[PDB]
Amino acid sequence: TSLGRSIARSMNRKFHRISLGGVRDEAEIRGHRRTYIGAMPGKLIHAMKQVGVINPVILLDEIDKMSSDWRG
Amino acid sequence: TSLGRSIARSMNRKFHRISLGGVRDEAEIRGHRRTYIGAMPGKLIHAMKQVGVINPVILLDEIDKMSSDWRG
Amino acid sequence: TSLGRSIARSMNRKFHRISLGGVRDEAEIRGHRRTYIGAMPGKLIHAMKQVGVINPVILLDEIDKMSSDWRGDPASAMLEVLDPEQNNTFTDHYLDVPYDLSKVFFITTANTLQTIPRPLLDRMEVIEIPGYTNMEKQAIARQY
Amino acid sequence: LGIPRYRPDKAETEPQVGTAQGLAWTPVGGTLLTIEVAAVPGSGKLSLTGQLGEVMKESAQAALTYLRAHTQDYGLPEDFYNKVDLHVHVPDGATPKDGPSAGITMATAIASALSRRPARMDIAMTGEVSLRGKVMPIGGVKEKLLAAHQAGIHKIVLPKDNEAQLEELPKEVLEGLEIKLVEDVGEVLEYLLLPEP
Amino acid sequence: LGIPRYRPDKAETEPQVGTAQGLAWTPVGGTLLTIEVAAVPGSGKLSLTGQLGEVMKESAQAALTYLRAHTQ
Repeated sequence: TSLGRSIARSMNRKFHRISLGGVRDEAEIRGHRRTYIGAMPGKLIHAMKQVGVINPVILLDEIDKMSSDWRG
Repeated sequence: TSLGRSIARSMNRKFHRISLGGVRDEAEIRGHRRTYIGAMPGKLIHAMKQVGVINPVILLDEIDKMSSDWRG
Repeated sequence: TSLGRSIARSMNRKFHRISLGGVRDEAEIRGHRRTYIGAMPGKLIHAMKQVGVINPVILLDEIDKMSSDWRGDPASAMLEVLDPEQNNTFTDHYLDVPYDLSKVFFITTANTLQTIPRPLLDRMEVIEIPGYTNMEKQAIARQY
Repeated sequence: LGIPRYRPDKAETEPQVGTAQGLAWTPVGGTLLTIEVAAVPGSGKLSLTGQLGEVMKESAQAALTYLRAHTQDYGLPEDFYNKVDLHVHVPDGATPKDGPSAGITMATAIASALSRRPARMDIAMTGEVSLRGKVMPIGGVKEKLLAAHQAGIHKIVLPKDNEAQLEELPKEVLEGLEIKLVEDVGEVLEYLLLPEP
Repeated sequence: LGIPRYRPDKAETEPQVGTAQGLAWTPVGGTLLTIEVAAVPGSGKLSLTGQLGEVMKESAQAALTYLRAHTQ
């Protein structure tokens, strides 16, 4: 990760991390059913709430272990 | 893939794709039971829902890469 | 298949075909027990759901080509199906009342006389259909 | 009245290789079932037909073993556990009389298939079964004897320990039925098939 | 009281040829368990009947093994 942190130093961007190994749906990184509170957006969108720039460096962790069990 | 795209240029209607890798449920092909919130049509029907006119050129990517598993 | 369609042309009822090839188990034909998520009826009951009536013109596809890796035969159940009275005794692996196939007309489609089931050698008259003559092939050619 | 619904005297047993009649049980008025056993050359597996019960298969193992101990009693073949799958046809299956009622009938019919020898008729029976060839007693024989009296069957055979149940009911139905007391399934074999082997 | 339903203080069984009786505890109070064991000419396989757990196979294997130490 510190490689990408060296990059984010070099490019005036606010580095973030969000893991991915251990989600099985398009409901967590995707939106939920917006008909009740609990419909929280993506981890990515959480970062876009955290980051103040529209151009961040988003590290993407562990995509080999992310699966899909529920439909979507 | 380019044969599909170039024929789509020739007949002048929109190309599309949907993979047939991985799908094992017939209800993944068909709809889901419209009996609570959370039922989805199949990605065949979603892929129909992308194209906005009723005469497209659907490509079925690698149709021999599904399997015969549960719920049909 | 067209001959069975012609029998349906005689009787003005619904027509159907379904494979007895591609069977290795009874619980494909009947359902499964309600013992996991997705307990659905097998080939027969949904095949009846294909038919709008209880009197169709049924063709059965590849009766001489089946499998069963377990106890008994599904061809026993085909003798059960063949009999309207044994449809009041027809076993169900998901449902619990033996569905009646009385008015369901019965003619099957096969290719062999050698591999036909011994539990179905009763109530079957094996009639060999010959091939086609060059004269016959030309006749069917220029006519149809 | 027109057409009868109900049958004459035993015209579907008709002493037979493949079939054998056996008295059966409902608490609303008893019945009697002709069980149909065919011995087909195969690989020695088992089948069941009639939406049945597994305990019937169990008693088939038992009576099957009883055949496996006594082939030379009847000249029976010395390998059918690898050569003959069996499509036993009992009617409607696992009895609400919990488990068996006429295991001896099934054993006679299965022995009839392995013999390819005819049964006898005008005989009905019912009883419980065991490995060592011991017929086990039944309770409440009245319904079976009622319907056999309604069947016009007059030779009806029973387990030996039920012989004290003769002393309780009206005898006027009883003496009009012929009794041959048995304790063993081989007894209803030699009193139920037409030939001795 | 009618006919006697049982043996009078059990005095005869025409002694055991191939079987044996078993004290257990059913939780409605225990009972005899007359066991039946059947021996055909066969092929070294094993048959257990009478709704038995695997523990009965283990015991049977053990008992058979003890006999295998005790043949001659």
